[PDB]
Formats: sequence, structure tokens, C-alpha cells
Amino acid sequence: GLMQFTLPVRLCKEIELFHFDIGPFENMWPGIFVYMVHRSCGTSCFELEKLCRFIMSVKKNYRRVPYHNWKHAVTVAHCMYAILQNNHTLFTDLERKGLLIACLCHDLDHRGFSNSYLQKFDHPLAALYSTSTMEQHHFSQTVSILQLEGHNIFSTLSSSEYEQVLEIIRKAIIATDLALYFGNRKQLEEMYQTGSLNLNNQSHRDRVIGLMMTACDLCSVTKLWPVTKLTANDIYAEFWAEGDEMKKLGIQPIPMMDRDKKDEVPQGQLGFYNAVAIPCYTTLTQILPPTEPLLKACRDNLSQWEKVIRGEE
Ligand SMILES: Cc1ncc(C)n2nc(CCc3nc(-c4ccccc4)cn3C)nc12
Ligand SMILES: [Mg+2]
Ligand SMILES: [Zn+2]
Repeated sequence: GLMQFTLPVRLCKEIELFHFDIGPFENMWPGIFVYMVHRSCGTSCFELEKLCRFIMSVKKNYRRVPYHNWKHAVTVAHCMYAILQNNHTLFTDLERKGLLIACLCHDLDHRGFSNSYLQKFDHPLAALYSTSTMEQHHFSQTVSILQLEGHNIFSTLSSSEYEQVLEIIRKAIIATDLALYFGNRKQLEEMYQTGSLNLNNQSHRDRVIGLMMTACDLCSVTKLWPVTKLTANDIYAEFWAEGDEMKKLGIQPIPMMDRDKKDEVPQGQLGFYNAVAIPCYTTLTQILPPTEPLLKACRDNLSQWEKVIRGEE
């Protein structure tokens, strides 16, 4: 209880910034995560013995895939930690608790395949959940781990706060289905421009938390160029394995997943930055002004992809 966590000076300082990279030492990710809950939520939010066991069971149920892995989870939790510490007073005690957990759990047990591949392969998870297949699976795995003995980190919540927090985490995890993002931003855009957006409207909060989740999940585009460039290799390594599998089923994959068409990657990042990231972080900054650094950083990296095409790198 009087047992704090402290990081080295450079991390203690760098961790508060949006473009923080968590580093290549796995064994520090759990303490980074705990350090973030303690400063974000309080030293009193979670019983340390239980939280630690929950963190380690979460790590265990992430797989060894190039991109949708344990490192991805802690990255996306840290980005949410940045958003919550730059918007201190806009968020309830419960929201802070569940959003950091939602982010850590958001891709539990990912196999490195798209919802599409599960339906074209006819995977059992496509039989059980017809939309946001993996994301419904991810939430389900979160509840599993929350019901392992000694793992209920929410034990001290009322019956009703417990249901409130499991609902914040369910919508939050569903929201990371990027297919759902496009409508969610369109609505938020129109609600802010017409002046209807109201943060005491629970269905408005839900959309807003929805957009933070897409923001945190996409945060490789908001990092320093060498981190962005090296993460994109991991992103394409999964997509190309999926394309490989698509070809095995007897289906031409989309070019994004065709390793024959690597040459077009720079042009594909452009499309993606314009269609997805820039809109994401534009709409997010209008709603949440102190997240501007995410937009500025995303814009810099768009500019760095434009450079790659012009053969300037
Ligand atoms: C979900 C996600 N998070 C973060 C990042 C950075 N990314 N980057 C993509 C692929 C973008 C992309 N690459 C192509 C393409 C590539 C080669 C040939 C032809 C097309 C199309 N698109 C959309 N997805 C994500
Ligand atoms: Mg996901
Ligand atoms: Zn993710």
C-alpha cells in the first residue's frame, strides 16, 4: 500500500508523453503498466497481489504473433494512460479503472488473422459471433481471466459498479473493430459540428470512449518515425501471412495482404493515414483538445511516408 513503483528517470519523464515507446525489455512491461494504474487511478484502485496475477494471466493468453501481441497491448494501454492524464477531470473513477484494463485485454488470444479470414476459413468463432468476431472473443477471454481464482481485481466494487465497469470494458473492446470506427467518427463529427455532442449523455460518452480506443489502438502512427517504420513491418508480416492463407483457400487476397505487392506499401500507408488515422486524431482533438500531440505526430509520419515515395528514403 505504501509500496509505490518508480521507473528510472528517463522512463519516469518520457512515459507521460504520447509518443513514449515501452522498449524491448519484456520484464519491465508489467511494472510500467502498474505504474500507469497507480498514477492514473490511485494506489487504492486494485489489490497489488491480484492485479499482478491478472497482468501475468493476460500476458500468458497473448500469442507470439508479429503485431497483435503482448507488446501491442501494453503500447495501447500506455496511449490511453496519456489521454487520461491530459484530460484529468473529464473521467469517472470507474472509467479510468476499466479503460486501462480494456486496453491491456483488447486483443487477448489474437491469432494474427482478420475477421474476414475467420469467416472465409469457416472458423468456429465465426459460427458463435457473426460480427466483430475476434473482438467478441477478446472480451469473452477477459471475463474468463476475471473469473480465475485470485484474479478478480474488481472484487471491492458493488454488484452494480462491477456491471457498469464490465460494460465500459465490453463496448471499449468492441469499438477496436475498425469496421465500426468509420460510422462512429462520422456521427461524432456531425454531433460536434451541430453542437449536440453532450458528455452527460451516456450514449455520447460511449461514442467518445469508442474513438479514444481506435486512437490508442492506432498509436503506432503517433510515434517517432523509426518506431512507426519498424512497427509497420510487423503489421505487414501478419497481413501477408493472412494473404498466404487466403491463397491456400483458393482466394486472391486484397493487395494489402499480397506479399507480391510490398512495392505499393508506401502508397498504402498514404491511403490509410488520409482515410483513417488523420480523421481519427482530427475528430479526437476537436472533442478532447489536449490530445493534439497525437494529431501533430500522425501528420509528421504522413509526411515521412510521402518522403518514402519521392525516393527521399
Ligand atoms: C490496422 C492498422 N493499424 C496501423 C497501421 C499503420 N496500419 N497500416 C495498415 C495497412 C494500410 C494499407 N496498406 C495497403 C497496401 C499495401 C501494399 C499494397 C497495396 C495496399 C492498403 N492499406 C489500407 N493497417 C493498419
Ligand atoms: Mg483487435
Ligand atoms: Zn489492437
